[PDB]
Amino acid sequence: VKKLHKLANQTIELLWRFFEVHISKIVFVIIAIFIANNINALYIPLVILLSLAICLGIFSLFMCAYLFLVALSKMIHGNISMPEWFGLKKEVEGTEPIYMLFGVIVSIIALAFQSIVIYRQRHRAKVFPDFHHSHFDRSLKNAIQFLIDYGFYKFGLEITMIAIGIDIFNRMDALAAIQCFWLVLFALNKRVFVRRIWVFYVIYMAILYPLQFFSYVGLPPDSCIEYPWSYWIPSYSDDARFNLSYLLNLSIYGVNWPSAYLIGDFFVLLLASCQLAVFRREGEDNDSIYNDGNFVIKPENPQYDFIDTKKSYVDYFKSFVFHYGHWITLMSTLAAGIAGTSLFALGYIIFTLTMLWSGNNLYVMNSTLRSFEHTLKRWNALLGYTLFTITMK
Amino acid sequence: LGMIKPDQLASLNQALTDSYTTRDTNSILRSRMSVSYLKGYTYEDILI
Amino acid sequence: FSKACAVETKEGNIGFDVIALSFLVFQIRIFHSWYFQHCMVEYRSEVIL
Repeated sequence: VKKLHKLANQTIELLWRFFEVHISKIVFVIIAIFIANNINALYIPLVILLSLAICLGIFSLFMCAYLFLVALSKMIHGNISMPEWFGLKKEVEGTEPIYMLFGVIVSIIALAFQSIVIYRQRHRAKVFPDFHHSHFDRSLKNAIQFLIDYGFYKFGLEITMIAIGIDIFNRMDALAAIQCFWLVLFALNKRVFVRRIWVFYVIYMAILYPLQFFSYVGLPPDSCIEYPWSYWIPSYSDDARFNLSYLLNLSIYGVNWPSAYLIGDFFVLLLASCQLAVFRREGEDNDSIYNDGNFVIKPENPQYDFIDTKKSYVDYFKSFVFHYGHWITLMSTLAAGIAGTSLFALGYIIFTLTMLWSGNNLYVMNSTLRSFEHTLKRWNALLGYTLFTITMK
Repeated sequence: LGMIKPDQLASLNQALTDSYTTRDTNSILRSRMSVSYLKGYTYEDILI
Repeated sequence: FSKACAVETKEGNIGFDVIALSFLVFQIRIFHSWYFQHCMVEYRSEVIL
């Protein structure tokens, strides 16, 4: 009984510590899902103000009142009229005003959840205040704490790149083309270049998001005007024009934009915001050890050996990930090459065979003649070829 | 009343095997099933 | 014309290439990280010498 009560108290304390830093993200995700459910015209101010808030307690009450206004509003060439295009569809009288609206009133409580913690705190940014990464391999619990606390400070650039890649995968348009061009620019440079260019990239995409949503919502139906982009094509059928409009992501009458694009760009927004938040507190951990300019082994390292003293299982995990990781990545790239059917597949095949043919003799730092520098040059060539393949596709 | 001539059976087989579109996946299965069912009977087991 | 050239069904996807890119970017990031100098020390003089 007492042990169960203590466990319950520990669980509620840890979930409260999770909430006091994750309620903002949770409510943002919920609002994004809700606005993906309803993509009508009147959602412009709210997406604009959420984008401004992500870009930057004065902003905490901006959306609190507007959702009440939405709740106030929800209680209130052709083939459609003004109220339906606005987002106010006159439902069947006598059925219900709250027929399918069971989250907006909950969203008000969600804003209260974000507000009660703010009010009671001012009347540190870590769930675990006794964290220590010096000997994270001495306990599996400490390894979990490392994964949950510095798991993003360690690899935030990588997870942002993964988010961009999945956005390209689920995007497949000219926006995907500019995204992969940005990916090519980012992946072929050192840390200083992204240090300088990330602010420009994030402001460009933050400005682009509202314009994307304006393109999504479109134009009023009874505007007595036709989109110019509907008559560029001189001598091809209307389906070709529709395909051209869809690929360039321009508004068209009677469009049914799926929510996958909005989900992807919302996750891009959140990943960029987290990356910038950790980017302000920059240090020396996320810096390459090759800045000195030589390939010789560093005489003294700030970490102990892991190949020996195999104790517990996290040491085994490090050994597996650091000793045979290249085998796993070569397996993945060979599977990707064999999956496709093109000359790019042949390039993947030949590059992976010539990479695997140099097993261990080429992994030697003996001065010159294809040393560690040449190995990294070959790996950078692999990056270049992969980005060329994706951008060409 | 008589057995189907091989020319008519061949023409019917060609018409059945060329009846699909290159967009929808389910039409492939329908055409395959129709061709497989037709191939179960030779020109001697079909009459007109 | 689509019948003549006859693409298989739709296969021009951008899939497994993405996860391959993920794995290789992770590997190249590890190549510029810690514990890897110790890894190559284990490779050198315990496999050949």
